Amino acid sequence: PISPIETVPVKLKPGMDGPKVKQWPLTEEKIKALVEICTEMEKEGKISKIGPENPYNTPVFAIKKKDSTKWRKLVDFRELNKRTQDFWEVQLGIPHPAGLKKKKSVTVLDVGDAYFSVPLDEDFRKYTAFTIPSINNETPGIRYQYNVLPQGWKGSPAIFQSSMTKILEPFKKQNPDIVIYQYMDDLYVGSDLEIGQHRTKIEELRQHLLRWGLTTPDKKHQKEPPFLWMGYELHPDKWTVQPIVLPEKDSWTVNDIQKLVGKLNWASQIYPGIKVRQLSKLLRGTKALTEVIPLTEEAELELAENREILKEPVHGVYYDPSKDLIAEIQKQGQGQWTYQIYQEPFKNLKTGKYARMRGAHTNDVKQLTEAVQKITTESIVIWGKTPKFKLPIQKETWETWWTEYWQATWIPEWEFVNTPPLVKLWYQ
Amino acid sequence: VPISPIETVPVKLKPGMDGPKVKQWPLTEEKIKALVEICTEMEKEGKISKIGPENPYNTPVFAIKKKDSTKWRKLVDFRELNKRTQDFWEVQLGIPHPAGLKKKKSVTVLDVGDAYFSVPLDEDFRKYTAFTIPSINNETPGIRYQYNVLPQGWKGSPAIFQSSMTKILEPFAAQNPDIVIYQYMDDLYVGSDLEIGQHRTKIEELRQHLLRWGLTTPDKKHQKEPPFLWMGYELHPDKWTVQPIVLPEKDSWTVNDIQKLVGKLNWASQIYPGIKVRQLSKLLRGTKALTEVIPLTEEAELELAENREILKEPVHGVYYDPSKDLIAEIQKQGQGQWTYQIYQEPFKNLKTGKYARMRGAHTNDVKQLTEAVQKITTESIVIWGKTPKFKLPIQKETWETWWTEYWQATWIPEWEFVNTPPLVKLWYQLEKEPIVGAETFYVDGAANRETKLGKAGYVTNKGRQKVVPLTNTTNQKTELQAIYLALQDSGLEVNIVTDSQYALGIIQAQPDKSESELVNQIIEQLIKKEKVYLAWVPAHKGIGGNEQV
Ligand SMILES: N#C/C=C/c1cc(Cl)cc(Oc2ccc(OCCN3CCOCC3)cc2OCCn2ccc(=O)[nH]c2=O)c1
Repeated sequence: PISPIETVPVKLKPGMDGPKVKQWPLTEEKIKALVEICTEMEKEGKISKIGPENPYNTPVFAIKKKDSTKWRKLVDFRELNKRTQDFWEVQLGIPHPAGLKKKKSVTVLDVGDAYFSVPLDEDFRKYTAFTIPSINNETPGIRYQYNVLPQGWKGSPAIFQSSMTKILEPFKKQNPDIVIYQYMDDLYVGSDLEIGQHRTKIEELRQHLLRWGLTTPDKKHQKEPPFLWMGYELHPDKWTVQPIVLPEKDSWTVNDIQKLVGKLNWASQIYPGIKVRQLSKLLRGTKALTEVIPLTEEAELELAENREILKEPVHGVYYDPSKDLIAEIQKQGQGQWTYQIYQEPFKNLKTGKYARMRGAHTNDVKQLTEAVQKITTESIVIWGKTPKFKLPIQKETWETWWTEYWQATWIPEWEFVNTPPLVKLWYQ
Repeated sequence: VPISPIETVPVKLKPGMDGPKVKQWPLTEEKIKALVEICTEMEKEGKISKIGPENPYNTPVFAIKKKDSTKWRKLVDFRELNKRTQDFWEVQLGIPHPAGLKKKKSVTVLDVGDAYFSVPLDEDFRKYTAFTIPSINNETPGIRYQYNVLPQGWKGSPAIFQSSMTKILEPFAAQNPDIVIYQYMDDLYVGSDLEIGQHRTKIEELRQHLLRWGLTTPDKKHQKEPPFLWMGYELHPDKWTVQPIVLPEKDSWTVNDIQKLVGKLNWASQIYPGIKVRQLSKLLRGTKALTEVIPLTEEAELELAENREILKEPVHGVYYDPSKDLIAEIQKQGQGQWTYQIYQEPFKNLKTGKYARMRGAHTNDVKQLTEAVQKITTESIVIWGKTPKFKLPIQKETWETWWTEYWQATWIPEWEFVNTPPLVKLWYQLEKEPIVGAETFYVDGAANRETKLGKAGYVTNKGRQKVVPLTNTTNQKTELQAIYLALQDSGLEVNIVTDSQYALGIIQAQPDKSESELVNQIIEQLIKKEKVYLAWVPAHKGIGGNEQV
């Protein structure tokens, strides 16, 4: 590579010390892969071994590429990100295209390798320290720090931003209707073109970037994939807040009207315009659960009125940029998961449900992992930043298995919940 | 004169700080004259150097007689400098577990003499280690020194020493890749499959290398021979175990002594199977003064008895063999306590251990089994770098049913069923749809937050009604009460309807055990029933609810 004018100096918030974070234990296999990878990177100049006088540490994991059988090293930069990018979303911050969510199709391209051509400010290198762990604490781990702009660090695309803008300029000129947004190591490219046109334009951008020096190992299965969905493509024009659905039934029992009145009453703390009065009077005196209650004219006059009041969006619900995004996920069974993305309680910026193959293929952790990735990508496309998850999983279980199914180059913040009893029936 | 031409590790003081300025006048002639004998012999060896009143900094100096009172020792309190020095990478946290070591034909322990003092200190930093021996009462220009090497007790000594030793070993470990060297604090643990002759000569080559770098190694033979008492263990050539555990016999037990006891029992549990800490640690629940006298309970003394009986005859752990499968096996002890053994072989264990659920007011057998599996998976990943095949006392369809109907996402590696009782089953299942031809109980309960009296009751579709008074209770407790009442007074199939998300929450969790007797009785009733459908409605929205005060 080359060494452009100086190196962009990186400072921190005054009184902010570098990251010191424990390295999770890894399988022998993953340690091996990390050792190989870093031996290589050491040879190429990207990282160098360090002394005991470097206290800082950032975690490192091993995932596999996207679909590939070759190992990939994923550095978890969340801490260093909070400790730098917070003033580097300010100083060097990249502006977000609110028109990206409008496009009919959006392809994500991996541009990470670019950062590796560029050196990192000397004085800053000590904060990129990571440790390859040893099995059973038999040796002190292997300790490297970065000599070049690291993937996963939010300062990396911010520093490379100008180079990216320049390289992208010609393509942007010939294609004024294509939206291009850089989030960390990925380029999000939107268009209203038909799928064939879209894919061809994306290949045009791939070749453009390629002849300007940017490799994009997003390259597909080429001539003959045996069976796959080859294109990684989103479709944000269809992405909104999923409306609440009341059960559609011919005849109703006491129990059914109870679930109905309960769910409606729950909705009332979101939509204030709901009245359950006429459904309450149609039970009254103590009855059997299985007893069938006939639906009166007034009761259904209340029901049909509460149905179309639930198809409209809420009032006063807007995105607060000074606030963190929060994503809650609830498990629905049968390979289905439902989610909400909000900021303050009961005001939902976006909700959704993402299912997959139901049985004899995938397990719970795989599903939750793909779900978190999907939601995160939607969040990037829509707001230009990732939500903090409340995950329905035991902490240690997730901390053990999340890196098996993780194909993304970024890591969202998460925390773990034991709480919700009733949201299952209500959010499905 | 054991100095060394080892590259020094560059050190800074914490940003915006300076060198310790603490002055020491005191005190006594006896010690003062004794310090010069040490200082001149250290200066000879080049470990320290005199300095001029150029206005450097200063650090306190003490002196003390070693045990048995034969040879003296010098002390320096570096606390100030230590607080003022930069942070270093953490030396080591955990230590390797013997179950994770692999059998080697020969093993040798080498302790390094003079240690830190054999390793030089960064030049520009030496001026902050400056200290002063005073005169006797006379104010005369008492000697001023400073360290050229790693000062004892200084913040940077252990880490810098470790990295120095590593760099020194590197050219030797290259020439001898088939031998394994572990590095721990001041010692080195070497091992090889080399025949005892060439091993015995290799160790000597190592000693010569080390001494060429200024580091002493034990002269007489290789010194220490198995055991090998290391960090509370006993490492034998074919086996490992814990160092002998002694459980004291006393008339009175202070919370401190119960702390020591639970400690020893826990430590023992990694190898001796069956160890139970539940009742003894339950004594320790209340967190208060450590000098308090705590009376033991009956279950605690029974537990302790069972532990004493387990500890009677010694047991041994084996070492790891990468070629052979790693298996872990779990048994329920029944008190909310689980126990497990990890082995590649039937009659010999790599190690053992226990899991006990601490948090939560109510739990589940399958959930606890899962949590245990999680603990062991983590542990195995730590120690052996992989995850074990599991042998579990749970039917496939039981497990499948649980994880499919469980709100949280759980996952298990591949496992096989073991028919060894007690097995793990679901002691009951709530109906997912209301029961036809079953009496419907509308339950409610309420209490007064001041008097704490309250009452619990039901009203049924068959016109049946009951209200029972309660004393010393709470609204949640009155609700669980109400449900219990409906369970007692109904048939084998019953539809209950409640106004409380709390009670519904406890019950839908399907617990088979709890720390409140009420929930336990409810559990018993739930097991006794053929079908129970529990359903919820908004409280005080006037549908089927009880208007009873
Ligand atoms: N004071 C005191 C401390 C003493 C002490 C402390 C540690 Cl932590 C380790 C140690 O010995 C070993 C050293 C290296 C080794 O290297 C193993 C590395 N592998 C690499 C792959 O091949 C197999 C070996 C295996 C060892 O044990 C193997 C098992 N063993 C233990 C004790 C004994 O007497 N004989 C044995 O055979 C000794």
